Amino acid sequence: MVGLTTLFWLGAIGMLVGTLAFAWAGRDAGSGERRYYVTLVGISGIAAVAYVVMALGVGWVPVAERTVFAPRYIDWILTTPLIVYFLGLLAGLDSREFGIVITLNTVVMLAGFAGAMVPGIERYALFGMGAVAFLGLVYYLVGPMTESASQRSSGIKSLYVRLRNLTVILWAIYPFIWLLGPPGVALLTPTVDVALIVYLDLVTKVGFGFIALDAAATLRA
Amino acid sequence: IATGKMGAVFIFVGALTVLFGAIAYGEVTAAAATGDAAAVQEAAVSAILGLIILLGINLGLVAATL
Ligand SMILES: *C/C=C(C)/C=C/C=C(C)/C=C/C1=C(C)CCCC1(C)C
Repeated sequence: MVGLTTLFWLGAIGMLVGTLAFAWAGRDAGSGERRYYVTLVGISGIAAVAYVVMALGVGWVPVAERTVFAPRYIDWILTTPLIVYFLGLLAGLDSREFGIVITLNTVVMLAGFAGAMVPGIERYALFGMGAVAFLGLVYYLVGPMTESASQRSSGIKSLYVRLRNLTVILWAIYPFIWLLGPPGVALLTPTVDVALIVYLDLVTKVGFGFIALDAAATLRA
Repeated sequence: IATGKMGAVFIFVGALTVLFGAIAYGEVTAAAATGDAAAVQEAAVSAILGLIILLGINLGLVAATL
């Protein structure tokens, strides 16, 4: 009475509802305002695609005693750079340090995927790398990008601190799911792990975009 | 417009907390049906860790939204 099928299906339909909402909110386009909405729809659409392909049965990989949901790692590697792109859009980021942002993000994500695919205690060193790299990204989110967003309008600064807060808080939970779950000390049953990551993805993407929509509407009604 | 605290975020975290509680209690009953106590024990520690993680998620959400 849980169904690992049904958690993936619920995540998929939630991401699709978010996709539809973010796309319909992009009807009245703008100068650059359109690209925020296309970023939101791309994020939630790739998320929905990954969740639908996982809901069938693909990607359930046997890596020594455990199951590796590789399609959700594909999802992460493809959709987290879109989120940091949105945050750079808000804060008014450069281009090279923007590349530093996205490269560090991809370092974390690649380390996580590889570590999920390694069967020995070797993988933890891999995980360690991501941790290190993560602590870089966080700083860039709270230091350089925040200082960049400081030289901006009131509403955009408020929206940036809201989104960067949610990101910095909830992204730091994924490593504990990786460690306390199948990829490490399998203390969380696959159902609990899957449900936790589904909820995390659902909020950190769709609720992220909902907050962004609301902020934009309020600031320039 | 919702409640001062947005009559959506608290009701939302509450409904999804009780949904996760249903998930965990279902796992607990399923593992107990086997009669093996070491199966429930596992399901219970995983439910406890997951509810602590859910505490973290809900608190992050309420800290960012307010
Ligand atoms: C919608 C997808 C999201 C929000 C993905 C976020 C993922 C992370 C923040 C993952 C972090 C990890 C590390 C810090 C180290 C390696 C293990 C990971 C991939 C779980």
